[PDB]
Amino acid sequence: IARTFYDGPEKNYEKTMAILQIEAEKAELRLKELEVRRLMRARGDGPWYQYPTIDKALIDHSPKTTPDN
Amino acid sequence: AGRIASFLKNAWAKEPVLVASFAIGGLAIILPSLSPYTNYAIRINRATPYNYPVPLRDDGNMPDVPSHPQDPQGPSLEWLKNL
Ligand SMILES: CCCCCCCCCCCCCCCCC[C@@H](O)O[C@H](CO[C@H](O)CCCCCCCCCCCCCCC)COP(=O)(O)OCC[N+](C)(C)C
Ligand SMILES: CCCCCCCC/C=C\CCCCCCCC(=O)O[C@H](COC(=O)CCCCCCC/C=C/CCCCCCCC)COP(=O)(O)OCCN
Repeated sequence: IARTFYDGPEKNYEKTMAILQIEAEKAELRLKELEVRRLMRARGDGPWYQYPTIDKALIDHSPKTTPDN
Repeated sequence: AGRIASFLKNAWAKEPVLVASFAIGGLAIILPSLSPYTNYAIRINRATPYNYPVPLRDDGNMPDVPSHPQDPQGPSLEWLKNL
């Protein structure tokens, strides 16, 4: 029965080791992502949570018919 | 091109006001494209000095910029005097 239907215990051992490693990395990545999102929403200096401003190319730098401006 | 003549004759006999209005509207739509005087009107509009011409600082590399209003350089309005 063992020869025909099942395998050795080392197979399951190493499989669950790999599964545990994968899940641990995923958990760490999730926590790091939450922290990064919080920090970049608070500060706004990151790529995410960038809100549009007024483009400076719309300004007209020419004489305005009055000397002051 | 045969039935349209009869339609035009019937319209002129029955409702000349609409015929005249449509003719005037079409004429006003088409003609300004073919008129060579539109560019003259645009140039006349562009040649009207509403605001002050601000002088340019001389850096020594402006051959096409006059140093005085009576200098030969710069735009000329002689074409307007003959129009
Ligand atoms: C010796 C006589 C006295 C003792 C009798 C003992 C009775 C034991 C027989 C009863 C069998 C119990 C059913 C359990 C089936 C397990 C299914 C699965 O686990 O097996 C897979 C494969 O299946 C097996 O080949 C068996 C499949 C056969 C299904 C049994 C059905 C027989 C019922 C009879 C039906 C009769 C129909 C009549 C029609 C009219 C294994 O997957 P695999 O990853 O590949 O192999 C891993 C191991 N390796 C790598 C070393 C090779
Ligand atoms: C894309 C070009 C547009 C610019 C030109 C037009 C500018 C504005 C002029 C149009 C104003 C609105 C016109 C509204 C049209 C209404 C037509 C209509 O349905 O009235 C009919 C009557 O009108 C008609 O007969 C049908 C259409 C008649 C001809 C309409 C114009 C066809 C083209 C005429 C000019 C062709 C080009 C000029 C050639 C000049 C000759 C060399 C109903 O008659 P009632 O008075 O209500 O009742 C009568 C019974 N008691």
